[PDB]
Amino acid sequence: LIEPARIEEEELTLTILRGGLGISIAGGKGSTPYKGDDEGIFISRVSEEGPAARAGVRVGDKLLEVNGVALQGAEHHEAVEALRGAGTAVQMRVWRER
Amino acid sequence: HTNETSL
Repeated sequence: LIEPARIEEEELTLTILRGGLGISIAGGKGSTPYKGDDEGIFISRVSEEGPAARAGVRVGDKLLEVNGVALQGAEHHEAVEALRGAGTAVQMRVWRER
Repeated sequence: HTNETSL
């Protein structure tokens, strides 16, 4: 008896179609961190069966990129303005760990 | 409380 094959970490490109997106982001450079000392932007809440939950967004995902804007080592307002437009779709690369 | 923003 043994542990199965499991994904330790990954980088996901996800497409979210939407009045809101269904996420709450937390953290950023200059804000109280979300996990450990990593000051990245993370997904802290996913609306139940919202457009982001249908996209596969998971709680704790780190925002690496939004609509081509690299949000690595970015400030909180930098990711909010990159996600507040969201006319109809947002494409974000995320870092998932376990 | 640690700076969450709803979207």
